[PDB]
Amino acid sequence: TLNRKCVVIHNGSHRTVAGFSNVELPQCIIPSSYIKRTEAEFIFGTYNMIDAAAEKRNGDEVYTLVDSQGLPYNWDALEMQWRYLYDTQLKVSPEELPLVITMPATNGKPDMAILERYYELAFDKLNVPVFQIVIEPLAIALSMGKSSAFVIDIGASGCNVTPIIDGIVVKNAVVRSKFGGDFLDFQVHERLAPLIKEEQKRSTDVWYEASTWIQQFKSTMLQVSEKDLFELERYYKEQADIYAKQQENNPLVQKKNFLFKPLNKTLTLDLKECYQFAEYLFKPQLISDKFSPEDGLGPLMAKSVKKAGASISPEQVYSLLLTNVIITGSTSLIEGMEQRIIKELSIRFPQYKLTTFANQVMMDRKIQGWLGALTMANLPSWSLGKWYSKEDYETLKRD
Amino acid sequence: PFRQDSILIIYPRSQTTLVQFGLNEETFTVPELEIPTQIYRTTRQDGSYTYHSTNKDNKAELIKPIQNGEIIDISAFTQFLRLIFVSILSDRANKNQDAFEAELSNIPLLLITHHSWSQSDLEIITQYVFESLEINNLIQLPASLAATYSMISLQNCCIIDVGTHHTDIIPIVDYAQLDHLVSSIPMGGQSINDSLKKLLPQWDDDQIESLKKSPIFEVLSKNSDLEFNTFWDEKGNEIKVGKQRFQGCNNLIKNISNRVGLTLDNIDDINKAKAVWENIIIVGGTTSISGFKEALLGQLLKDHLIIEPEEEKSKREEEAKSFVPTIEYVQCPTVIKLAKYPDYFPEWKKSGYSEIIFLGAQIVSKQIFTHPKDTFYITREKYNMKGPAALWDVQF
Amino acid sequence: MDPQTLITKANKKESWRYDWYQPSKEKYPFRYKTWLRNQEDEEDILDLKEFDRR
Amino acid sequence: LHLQKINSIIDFIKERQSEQWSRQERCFQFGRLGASLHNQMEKDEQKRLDQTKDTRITQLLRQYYEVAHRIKEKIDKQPSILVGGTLKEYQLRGLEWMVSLYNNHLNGILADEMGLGKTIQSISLITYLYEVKKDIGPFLVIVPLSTITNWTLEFEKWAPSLNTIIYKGTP
Repeated sequence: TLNRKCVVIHNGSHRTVAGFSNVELPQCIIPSSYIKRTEAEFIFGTYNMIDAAAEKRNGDEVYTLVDSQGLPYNWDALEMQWRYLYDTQLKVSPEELPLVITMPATNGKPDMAILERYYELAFDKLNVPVFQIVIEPLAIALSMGKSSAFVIDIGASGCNVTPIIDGIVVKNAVVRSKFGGDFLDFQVHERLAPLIKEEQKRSTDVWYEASTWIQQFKSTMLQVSEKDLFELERYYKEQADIYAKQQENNPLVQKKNFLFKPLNKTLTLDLKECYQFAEYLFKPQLISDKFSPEDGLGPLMAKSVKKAGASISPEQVYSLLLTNVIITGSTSLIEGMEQRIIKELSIRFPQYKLTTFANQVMMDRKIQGWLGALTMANLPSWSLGKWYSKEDYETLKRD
Repeated sequence: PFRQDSILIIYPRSQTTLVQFGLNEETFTVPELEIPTQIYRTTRQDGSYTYHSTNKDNKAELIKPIQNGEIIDISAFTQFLRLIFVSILSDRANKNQDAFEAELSNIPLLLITHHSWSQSDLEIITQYVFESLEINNLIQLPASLAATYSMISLQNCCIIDVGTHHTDIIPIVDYAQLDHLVSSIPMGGQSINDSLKKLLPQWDDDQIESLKKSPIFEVLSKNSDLEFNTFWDEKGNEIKVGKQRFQGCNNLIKNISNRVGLTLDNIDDINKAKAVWENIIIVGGTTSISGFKEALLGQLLKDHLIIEPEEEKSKREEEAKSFVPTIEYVQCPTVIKLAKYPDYFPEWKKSGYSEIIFLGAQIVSKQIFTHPKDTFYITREKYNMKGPAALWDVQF
Repeated sequence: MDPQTLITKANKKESWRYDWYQPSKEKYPFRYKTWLRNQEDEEDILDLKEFDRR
Repeated sequence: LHLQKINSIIDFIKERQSEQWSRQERCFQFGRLGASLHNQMEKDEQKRLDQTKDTRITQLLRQYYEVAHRIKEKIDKQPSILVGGTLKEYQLRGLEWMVSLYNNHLNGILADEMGLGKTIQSISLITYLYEVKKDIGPFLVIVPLSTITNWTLEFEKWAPSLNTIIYKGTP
C-alpha cells in the first residue's frame, strides 16, 4: 500500500465525522452545527454544546453548516469547524496530510460552485496539500464491494435515493426525499407535547431536546410496521372480531414505556402509536393535505429506478439495481425499516427479485458515509481518485 | 525472548511517573519507583537545548512535559524517558556487571499512554524508542485498556479516571476504546480542596490538604456518629473539625455523573450499553478517599437509573388496594454497577487499587512478552519496514 | 558510565525522518508529509532509591 | 483501463473489510484469553494441650469466651417477620449465640435435647439477618425427607415474607 496517511472528514447535514485513514473508527463525531454565544464566539463539539445548551443562556443560538442538499452553505463557519477539528481532535497542521472529504450525489448543477468554495477553503485558507472529494452514495457502495447499486440513504435531512451503475452515478435519477430523521424529531415532539407540558431564535432548546430525550425516544420507541399500517389495522381488527365472536389478541395494543427524565415521568404508547411516526416517511399525505403520496419513500424509490431505466434495456437496469439494493443511514436503523423499504420496493417491481445489503452493525451505518470515504483513502493507487492540487485551482482561476 | 527480569513498564502522568523493571513471577508487586515528571532544560547560546536531572548551576529551566495528562512538550518528554531509561541501565549495570549479556541484553518496553496524545506524538515517541534509546520492542498500551485488563478483562466497561485537575471518561466496547465518546472534564481532586476552602475560610492550603488525606475524611451515602473529630497536621499540629469532613466531594461527583450519562447515552448498540453501565471502573488518587467510589455510584443511580418514578408507583399500589407488576421500560440502564475488582493480587489489595491501571500493564506485558506471537508490539523488523507508522499495524 | 555508551551497549538498523514527499505516476504536482526512510547518508543520571518508596 | 479500475477498487474494498474483521477478532481473542489468564492467577493465589490452648486463640483471631465471642449482642425482641407465636429464653439465647458466631465469622453445631424449636431458631436467625442486612439471599437449606412439608408449613405460617423453593414429586 501507499506511504501516506489521510485526514478523512465527512460533513453530514446533522453529524460531522473526522479521523485518520489509518484506524478503523473516527476520532470524533460532532454536530454539524454550533452555538454562537455572545464580542462573538463559536462553540463546537457534542459535550461542549450540550453543556452550553443546558446553561440556557440568552444570546446563545444554534446555527447549521449543511443545508438539506447535504451541502455546506456557511463557509466562514465551516472553516472554524475544520480548524476546531484539526486543532483539538486530530491535532495536526492541516498543511501536512492529504485530505479526503464527501459530497452528496447531485443532478450536476451545484457541483462547480461547490468545488470552488472547497478550493478556497482547502487552499487559500487552510493550506491543505491536496484533497479528494468522494461522492457519498458511491463510496458507501464501493466500501461494500459493489460497483453498481441502488443506494437508499435515510438520514436526517430525508431519504436520498441514488442509482449507481458500473461505478458511475446516474445524476438524473438521483432523488432526495424531504422526510427523515429531523422530521421524526419534529413529530415525536409535537405528539408527545401535551404529556411533557410543552404544548430559529429558540434554536438552543429545540436542539438540546433533539440531542437528548428525543434521540433516545427514537432509538427505543419507534418501529416501522412491515406493511401499510392502515391495512395492518383493518386486518388486525377483522381478525380480532373473530377471536372475540368465535368463543362467545390484536398486536397493536401492546404498550411501550419510556421514562421521561426532565419530569421523572412515564410515557406510555401503544404499539400502533409507535408505528405511526415512521409511517409518515412512507405516506406523508397523512400529516398534511399538501403532500402527495408520491413524496413518500415508496413511490420515490420507484420513480428513481424508472428514471434510471431512461439511462443513457429498462427491464435490465431495473434488474441490476434491484439485485444490489443498499440500505444505509442512521434512521435506517429503526426497527422494521429494512423490511418495509423492501416490501415497498418489491410491490412496485413484482417481476424482479430484490436482494438488499446493509451493514448490520449499529455504529457503522450511522457513520457509513465516513467509513466509505475511509476505504477510498486506503485505495492502493493515487490514480484511483481525482486529487485536486493547488495547481487545479490556479488553472481554474484563469479567465 | 523474553527475559522477565527485562520487562520495563513506564506509566507517565502529570505529576509523577510510575516505573518498574522486571516482573516478580510469583505475584505482581505495586510499582516501587515513583519519579516526578519533570526535566531541566538549559539553553545554550546558539539556540540549542540541553537536558539535566538538576538545575545545573541554576542555569536550566524547569520543564513539566505532561500537563492535565496531555504532552505539552514532546522533546522534554522524550528526554525524560531517556533519563529514566538510562538511570535503570546504570543502576543494573553496577549491581551485576554481567548485566549487558543478561538483564540488559533485550529490554522490551511497555509505555502506558493517555487518550489525549496525538498520533504525531505517538509516532515521535516510537521513533525515539527505536532510534535514540535503541530499544527493539515496544507496546504502547492505552491507559483505559490497562484498566480493563486488570479488572479481570472486561469486554465492555467505562473508565472514570479522576486526576488532580481533570477527570477522563472513557467507554470501552468490545475491548476497544471508543474515541469519539471519550472526554475529560476540567475538574478533579483539587475541586475538593476548593470546595473545602469555601467551607473553612480560616484554614490554609496545607490544613485543607491534610484533612482530605486523613482517616476522618469520608463521603457518606464510628466516625459518621461524631459531631466533631480530630486529625493531625503535616507538622504534627492537632486539628478538630465538624461536619465539613463529610463535605467537598459533591460538586465533583455530580459533574462526573452528568458527563457519564451523556457519554453512555451515545453508545448506539443498546446491548453493548447495558454491559458498559454494569462495569463502571473508577481509578485515580482521589478515589482512595473513603466512601468516594460508592458515593459516585450512588449518584449515577440517582441520576440515570431507569426505574419507575416513586409517586407513580405509590398510586399503582393504592389502586391495587381494592400485588403490583413491575413496569418495564425500553431504555437502559436498568442496572448500574461498579465492576468487580480481582481479590487475588495480595500486594495490590494491601495498597488499594487507585493505581490499578499499572496492574493492567503488568498483566498485558507478561502475556505479550512471554509468548512468541509479536502481533501486539512493534519489533525492529517492523520498524525497519514501516518506521513509526509500524505503530498502527499493532494497535489493539 | 557515559549514558550514551550505556544505551549503545544494551539491547544487542535504519532511521526515518518526517518530511515532504512527492509521489509519482512523472511526479504528481503535490506534496505531503510522511515518514520516509533515510539513505545511507541521511547528559546525566538520576539515583533511584530517592524515588524508591519507603 | 476502466474495467481494471473497478476490478481493483473492488479488490481493495474487499481486502479492507476482511482486515477490519481480522483486527476485531484478534482483539476479542486477546481479551477472552486474559480472562483465562486471570482465572489461573486466581487459582494459583488460592493454592498459595497448652500449645493447643494458645493456637486456639491465635486461630480464632485469624478466623477463651471473650476471644471467640468478641462481638457480643443481646436480643430480647422477636424479629418483626415472625408471627403467630412467642419466643422462649432458650431460643433467644441460642439465636444470640448464633448471631455472635456469625458476626465473628464462626460456625457451630447445635445439640439441643429434643423439640426445642430448631426450625423456629433457624427461621428466626435467617429472618433477623435478612431484615438487618437487606440480604434476603440466596440461602440454601438441607432438610431430610418426611420433614419437608412440616418445614414448608412452618415457613408459610411464621414467616410469609420469606419464600422457599422445594423440589419434590415427579422429575
